[PDB]
Amino acid sequence: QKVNSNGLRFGINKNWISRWTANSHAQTAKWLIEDEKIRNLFFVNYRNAQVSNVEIERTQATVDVFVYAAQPAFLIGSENKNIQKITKQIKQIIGRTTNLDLTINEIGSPMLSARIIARDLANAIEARVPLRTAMRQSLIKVLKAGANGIKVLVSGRLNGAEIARDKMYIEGNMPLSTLRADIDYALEKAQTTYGVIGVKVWINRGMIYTKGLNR
Amino acid sequence: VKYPELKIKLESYDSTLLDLTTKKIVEVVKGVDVKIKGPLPLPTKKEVITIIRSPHVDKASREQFEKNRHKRLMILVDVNQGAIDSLKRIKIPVGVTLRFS
Amino acid sequence: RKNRAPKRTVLPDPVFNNTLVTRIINVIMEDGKKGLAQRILYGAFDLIEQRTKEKPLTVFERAVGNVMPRLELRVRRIAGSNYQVPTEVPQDRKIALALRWIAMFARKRHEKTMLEKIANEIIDASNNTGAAIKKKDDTHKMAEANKAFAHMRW
Amino acid sequence: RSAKKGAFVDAHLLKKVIDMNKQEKKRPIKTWSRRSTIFPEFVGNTFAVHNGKTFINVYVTDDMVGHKLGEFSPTRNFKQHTAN
Amino acid sequence: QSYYGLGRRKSSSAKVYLTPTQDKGKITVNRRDPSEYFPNKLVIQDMEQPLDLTDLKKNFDINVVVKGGGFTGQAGAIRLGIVRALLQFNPELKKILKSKKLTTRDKRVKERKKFGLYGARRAPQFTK
Amino acid sequence: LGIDIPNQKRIEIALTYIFGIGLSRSQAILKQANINPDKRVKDLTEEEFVAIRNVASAYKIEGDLRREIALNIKHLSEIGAWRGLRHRKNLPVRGQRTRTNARTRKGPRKTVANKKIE
Amino acid sequence: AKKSLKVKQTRIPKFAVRAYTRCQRCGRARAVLSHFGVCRLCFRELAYAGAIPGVKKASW
RNA sequence: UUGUCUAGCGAGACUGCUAAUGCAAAUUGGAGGAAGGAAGGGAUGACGUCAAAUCAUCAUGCCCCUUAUGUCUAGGGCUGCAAACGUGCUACAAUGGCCAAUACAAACAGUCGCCAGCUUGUAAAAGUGAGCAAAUCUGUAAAGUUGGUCUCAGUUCGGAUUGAGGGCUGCAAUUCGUCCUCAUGAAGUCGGAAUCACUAGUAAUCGCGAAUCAGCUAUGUCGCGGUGAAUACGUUCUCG
RNA sequence: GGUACACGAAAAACCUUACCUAGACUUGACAUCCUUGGCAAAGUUAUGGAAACAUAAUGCCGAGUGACAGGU
Repeated sequence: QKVNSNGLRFGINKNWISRWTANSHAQTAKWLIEDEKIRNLFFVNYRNAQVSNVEIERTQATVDVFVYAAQPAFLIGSENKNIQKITKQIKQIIGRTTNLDLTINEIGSPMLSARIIARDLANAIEARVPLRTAMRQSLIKVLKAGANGIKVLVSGRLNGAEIARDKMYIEGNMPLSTLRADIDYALEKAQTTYGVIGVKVWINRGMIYTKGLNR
Repeated sequence: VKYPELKIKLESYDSTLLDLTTKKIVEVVKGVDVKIKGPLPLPTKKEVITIIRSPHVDKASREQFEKNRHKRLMILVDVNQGAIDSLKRIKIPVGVTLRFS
Repeated sequence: RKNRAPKRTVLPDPVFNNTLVTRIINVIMEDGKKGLAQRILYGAFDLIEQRTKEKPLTVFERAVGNVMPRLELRVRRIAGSNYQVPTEVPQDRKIALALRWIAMFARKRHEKTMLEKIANEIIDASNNTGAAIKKKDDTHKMAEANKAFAHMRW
Repeated sequence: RSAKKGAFVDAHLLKKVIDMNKQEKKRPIKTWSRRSTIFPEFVGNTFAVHNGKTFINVYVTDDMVGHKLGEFSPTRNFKQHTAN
Repeated sequence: QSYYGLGRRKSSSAKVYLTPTQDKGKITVNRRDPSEYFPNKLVIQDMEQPLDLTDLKKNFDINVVVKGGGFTGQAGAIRLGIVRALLQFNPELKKILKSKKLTTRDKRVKERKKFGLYGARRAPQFTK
Repeated sequence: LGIDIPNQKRIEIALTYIFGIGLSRSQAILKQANINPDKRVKDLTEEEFVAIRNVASAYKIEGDLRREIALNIKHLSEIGAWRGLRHRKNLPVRGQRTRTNARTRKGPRKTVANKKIE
Repeated sequence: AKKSLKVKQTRIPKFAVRAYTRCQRCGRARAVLSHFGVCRLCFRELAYAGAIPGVKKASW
């Protein structure tokens, strides 16, 4: 079908999820096989964290895991129990050879990000929720909270029928023909008792032409 | 002094991110020391990763992701104490890796 | 339905000063090289003044002027017994067809080293002995043979 | 050939063939592989080699120094061509 | 006056120094003979074409250093360099050298070879 | 020993046809035996022809070459073995496919219709 | 046999002829990248998510 | 006989101003200019079409074994062969072939490697001896070209294939990595009904590196390139 | 046929691999929990074997028991 914006207009306009580099076939294998697990865990284990994006920051066996979240208290928490829990989890998933020093930072109106919307929609789908009402509420919450037009499509089973007829939403200006529009994208896989349902959301962060690279 | 003529190459995965570090080195090295070689671009020995789209038959259309291993050579010809003090504490962005002698 | 497109003609061969020369060099193209067909054409001219003596420039321009065709035939069919209808073409395709004819009748032959065979081929095509002039005569004579079907043009 | 450790045997197929060649010619041994480099010290005996199937006993010969055991074990069969 | 140009035809890179001095205009491409650098074919005069339009081998001494291209590739490199130095002499002759298609780079270079395109543009086929 | 063939090309090239002496060992002879190239020359000297047929035998005798080849073919085909088995059927033995290939030993093509299904 | 693939990657008793590299998440050493230790489409979706250094659609 | 260079940006190219047409928009010409008007390539692939491909990323709904379809080492096939599509290479040759040398990169890879230069060699290579985590040090860049020959031959095309013996890596190289000293000169001397890709670096074509790989009968392909045209009237056949 | 083929495959000595025959393996080869510690066993060189598989042998590190892990 259509291309995904988070790979189309990426690398020139949007900041990387993982900022690291190295020479060829020396040590990039471990880093690339390691960053994905942490990225997936930050959305699966900490569902309530509401991470707009995790900034993986690796340079010669040291990682500075940054998080952009609406409230630090999701991962910082009261009495610093959330911070120690997340630090120990990421340390056990990263080993003792790499420091963590993770930080959580506020991001301006995180609803203009796609990862949280995709993850929450997947959790709703795999929780056996009415798809119509859940999609309506997600669209309302993502349009009302200060974000521009949205482009949501849920493919797979529609909880009873319409398997090959994916429910695709189109709101506001969503030009994939544009190459600088800050159309953030994220795909997620809901593991429900009907298999896996794929949710993809394009969210407009405001046109990114001549806007730089920082997310 | 303090390891003179320290050949510090810089390589990154982003285009502007590495030239930014090179310019930061060339500007921070001045004001405390003069006549230092600045931006010295290299062939930037990158690699191209060709990946197919479908999990099944496709080879006439397999797009490439470009882990562009850029490369800028930074050579200090005047290695006064302030120049290399700034050099060792350039504090490049984390996406930048320095090969220093 | 695409229409008239901006076809481009590259700079002439700057060792003989003729665009037809470079077109011939780039139509008999083997292995992709022009340093190849340039040597081919130079040796062909050398053997031309060796056997069947004639000035390369005059003979080349005469061949270019003469071997060009007159019209083209478009295939037309309705129910059965398909036929041809005359049509006019710009001279660019005429000299292109001359290029293709020379390449096809030169690159393939026995009768050893290619130098003398291509020299003989171009000389025969030049002096109106049938190697490409026969096609020009036929396409004129073809229109008056199937004129009963040529008239049926829409 | 291999030309770099190209005359190596796993030292466990080698033991049985060394013993059996020197008894008189004893054929059956439970040394099944394709890695036994042929040397003139293995003459007269057969190996229960692995053709991708059960241990088939094939008569090994020793003429080359780089050719190997599986040279004597069949691994592919004829076409047995059919008209349709 | 010495003119400095840019020769990058066929993904090349060249320095030229056009000096209209008493020198005839010897083409010193990488400091070796053109007989081995180039064939004696159209290329041996394709290299001199910029001189051919500037009083061939009687003016504009061509001190040219190059890297990039083959035999006609290097000739094209020096050609673009010489014509661009001529343009640098006076920023008004770009129009008249545009017609010859030597300067005003027509981008004639083996473009980015695509995935699935074997001749760098040829698709396998419309497979039956 | 060997078959004497006249030359229209150089001597090495005339040797390329005969069995046991090919394009490369005759090249070695030509670079080592100081053989005059044949510029439209039928032959420099006849007496050397058969002599050349022996000099390449310094590397490996052509008769010995063919004798060893045939002896290995028969030995490794008669006994239980693989290389001789694939050689006797006239198919490639050094790992060349036969699905749409290996027909360099099967002849150009022997078209026979195969099984068709609905 | 995804477990078999990874275990055959890891365990080597005394024969290092069984050497190769593969993805530690989904195996499939066919079309793997020893540069990145990962298969093809998983790499592609990871880069689409933006978690891979250098992400663009055939920019050359 | 260095500010090309490599990589970033700015000016710029954006109908900018003029004339013209077009009720509009929009288009053509002319200046500066890299291009005069989406500037050549790539990406950008909309509802849905084939209920196309995939349970083979993975997740798995369902259907399937569990002290056993899990795991496993070892070995073998995945290069079988009468056969038929398709990709290229490579040739059907003298534009070339073999022999020796030569110029060039865009670049990319390389510290069981790349190896300069050098010794042996008809070599996969046997090694001496700098340098390089990589514009240095290297990977023949070659085709092109230079000099001899070949006189259009089943050919000095084409290296396909196979055996006597070795070489790179890897416990093991026969099968299934491989190539070479030596052998071979297959088929194919221009390709049927029927067609596709391909419009300025396009096809065609020749190279350097590499993806998996311990290593590779990838000649390929993937990236970068080197040589390098023509046509495109027009929808008449034609197809979406 | 489009919607597959120098394809998914960007490598076929075994691995890569999915089958093949040859060997053990029974919470099992790996793995969550139960269970037991400071000396604990993946892999080691001989060694039947081709190697698991028992070994003599070593790493703040691990074995068995039923629930379970695994599935190109």
